[PDB]
Amino acid sequence: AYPFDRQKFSIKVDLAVPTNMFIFNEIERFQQVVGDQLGEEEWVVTSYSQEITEVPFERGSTNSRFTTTLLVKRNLEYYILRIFVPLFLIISVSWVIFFLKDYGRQLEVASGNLLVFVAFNFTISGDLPRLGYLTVLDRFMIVSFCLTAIVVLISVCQKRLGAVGKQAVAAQIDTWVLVIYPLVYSLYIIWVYLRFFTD
Amino acid sequence: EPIGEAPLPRLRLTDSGGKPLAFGLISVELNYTCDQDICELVVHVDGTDDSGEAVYRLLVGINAPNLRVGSSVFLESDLVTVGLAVDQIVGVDQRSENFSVVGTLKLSWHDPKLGFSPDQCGCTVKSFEDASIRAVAGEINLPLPSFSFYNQQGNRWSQNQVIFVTPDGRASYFERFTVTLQAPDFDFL
Ligand SMILES: [Ca+2]
Repeated sequence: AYPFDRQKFSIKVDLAVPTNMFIFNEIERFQQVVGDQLGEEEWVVTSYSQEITEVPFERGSTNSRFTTTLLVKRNLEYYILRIFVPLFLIISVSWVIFFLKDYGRQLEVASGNLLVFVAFNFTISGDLPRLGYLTVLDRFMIVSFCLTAIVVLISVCQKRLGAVGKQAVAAQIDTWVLVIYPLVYSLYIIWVYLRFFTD
Repeated sequence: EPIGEAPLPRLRLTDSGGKPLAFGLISVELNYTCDQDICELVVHVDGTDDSGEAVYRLLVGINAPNLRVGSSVFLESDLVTVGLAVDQIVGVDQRSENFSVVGTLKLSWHDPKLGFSPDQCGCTVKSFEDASIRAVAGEINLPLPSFSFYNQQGNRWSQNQVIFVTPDGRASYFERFTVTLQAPDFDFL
């Protein structure tokens, strides 16, 4: 669910003697469990816990274990402002070109905006982890590229229609696209939320 | 005896091992005479039993029934002179928040227990090279001023380590280091 994922950091300390010799009994708090440091941090801690349990031993019987768990999350303001806000403006440029009644200039603006989308992918290349599987952020960028590339295909069809002599048909396509295009993005976002977040 | 706002302080006199030897008598005064071959005393002052400051003057003496300069009776800690010089800043890590430095460190102190006699060596200075203070102290079975870098990460490259002692008892330490120190107080906002 990158970048909206929450992880757990577990620090386990195990005794190396059987539980009939030494056993963990009490937990003392001689200092703050999570210290405070100046400045901001990449991972922020929301809660923590400490517990004592028993685990099987290689000798036999059991031994004691002391566990400290920290619940962490990322910095959401970083990804929203740096990635999602610029992405929205690039996408909205391809939506607004359908108001033009000429297609020799709509086609060249649509083709030019596809290059800006690809170039924008280089800046945020560092912010995209190089794992072997798709994440939530990776899926959204693939859908956006396909919709931007389809706009170029529709523009070519409209120009051919106008040159032949049928312009009313081309004008009706503009009305349908201006309505359907914002609808597909809204529907896809809801689908992503249902699949990965609300079970 | 207190100066003002007397709280009736409690004082004790025990052995080096904590065994009591004498007790105060009510201006609290106490006396004690020891006859063993080795006799070491520890003076206890207790104030556990809200008060304003301390305002105290403690008087002690040996074979001085009068009391009320001479020579020191209490043990005194050694005084150490220290200096540090920085030669270079190798680098700064802005993700793990640590930096690397190159410099020189020097220590010096006076201890009569380290003295020797030139007759048994025909020399003026003793030498201990390429060994830390902790390692040398174990070899000669004498306490020495061991130190450490508080925020050190990993090992450090030490060069030109050496200790030299004079017959009087004056010793000194010299070392050139390359260390990496953790600095979690960095703020790049
Ligand atoms: Ca910091």
